[PDB]
Amino acid sequence: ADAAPTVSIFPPSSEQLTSGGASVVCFLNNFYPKDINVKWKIDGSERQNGVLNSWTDQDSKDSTYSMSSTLTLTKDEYERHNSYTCEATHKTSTSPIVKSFNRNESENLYFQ
Repeated sequence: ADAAPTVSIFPPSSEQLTSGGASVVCFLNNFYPKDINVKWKIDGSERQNGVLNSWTDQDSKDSTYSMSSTLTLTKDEYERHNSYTCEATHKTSTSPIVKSFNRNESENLYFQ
């Protein structure tokens, strides 16, 4: 059934940094089927083509789809970007839903 996802943004935390990795993950609600495109932007600048994506795990019991989009980025590369953006475009909504936020201020994950 025609349904639009939600606007969520979750940048890479220090948890994954421990391994040396850092990728932003987006959140999508019960929306149309696999039919949908997703993109990432840094401070309003689209990153180099090559973002990590999940597989079509869509099912019939849910009659919907929603996977987490991981942005291919290194740990030390997390210091070059502070504002993440998750753009999504489906059939239910032609307009690309882009959600941006400042983690440098919001996200803490810092201690003494």
